[PDB]
Amino acid sequence: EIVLTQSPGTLSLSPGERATLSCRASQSVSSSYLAWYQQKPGQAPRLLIYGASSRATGIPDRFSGSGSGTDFTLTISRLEPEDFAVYYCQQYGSSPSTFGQGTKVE
Amino acid sequence: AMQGIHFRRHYVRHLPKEVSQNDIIKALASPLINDGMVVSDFADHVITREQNFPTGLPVEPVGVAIPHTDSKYVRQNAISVGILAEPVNFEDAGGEPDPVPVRVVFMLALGNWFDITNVLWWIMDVIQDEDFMQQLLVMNDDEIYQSIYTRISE
Amino acid sequence: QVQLVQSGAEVKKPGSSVKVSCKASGGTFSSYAISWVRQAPGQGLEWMGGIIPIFGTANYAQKFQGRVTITADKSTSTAYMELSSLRSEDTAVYYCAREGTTGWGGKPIGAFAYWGQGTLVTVSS
Repeated sequence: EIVLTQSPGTLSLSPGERATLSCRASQSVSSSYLAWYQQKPGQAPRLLIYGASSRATGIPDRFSGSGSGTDFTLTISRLEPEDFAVYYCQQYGSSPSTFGQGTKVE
Repeated sequence: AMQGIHFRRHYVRHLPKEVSQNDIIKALASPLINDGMVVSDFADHVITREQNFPTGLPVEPVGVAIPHTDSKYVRQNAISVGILAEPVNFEDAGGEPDPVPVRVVFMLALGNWFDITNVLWWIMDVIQDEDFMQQLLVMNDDEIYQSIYTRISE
Repeated sequence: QVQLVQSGAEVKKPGSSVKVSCKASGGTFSSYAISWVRQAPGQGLEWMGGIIPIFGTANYAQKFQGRVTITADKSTSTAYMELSSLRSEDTAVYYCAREGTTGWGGKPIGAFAYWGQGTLVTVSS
């Protein structure tokens, strides 16, 4: 039921620059049920952020999640060539869990 | 931290020796229906789930049960505690053919499926405490509420 | 660490069913939620369903409600997913996933910290 619409669809930045990815929800999702994933080509999605702001183990400080209610944001501050991948946002506050369409960072 | 879960004063209760498994589920679910946390026929679906998927946990010293049903029948998140004078036999959740003599029941009503394991983790932490579970057998309804409410708010 | 070794790729005809397994190891099996996520070629992720093995509480999305069956064998620490009535749309990479835990080695978080290698199911005839 809850649709996640991410933006931008595609992005192309230089290394060192900041990248602001957005994830808007159709309904008010509780902050504690929002997560961000990183998926490189040929690999499974790697968990970056969970519970809106909390950062998973092994993920560096440059990744930082923020938001509440409808608007949610993933901020990649200092881009590295390894960060070139597709980024999805997920809601798991109710069944069924739904993902966004994805944002390709180049 | 099992957050976003309700717990009122009327959610704690003691049951007499004459009560069975289905009587305990009906008794522990009665306050949840009145407050509008679950559906009207919540107790019925909890009984049917218990028959097919047991929730009895043979933890020493005091045996524990975690009766529940699908998130479909839960409107708002809540928990109700039930204490027994004499031990009532629940089936083993692990699938073992031995019975679990339960004295403390933790009826869980959770609307979000993804929050279930947070509650279970919180229950598993509480039941491992030997000193706390022994207190629940002696404490009254007012004393149990204050003990659980403090533990829940963390 | 937690490892999720899925079964190999399969090539089924339209109409038939398929059953993919997900062998879990490294951490506790029963006390945590195992989910199944699907991804068609260049399409993105969709949550099919999941299961918490301890009480067999399986949950399904409305779209796959009926034609999808998720189970978990506690005696072998393996989760399964059987999709029936297969069509061309079902051609996708099927992932099994497990929720992570707070801190090192912890309370469950909900978000999928661990993922399997994936099982490529192809539907054609």
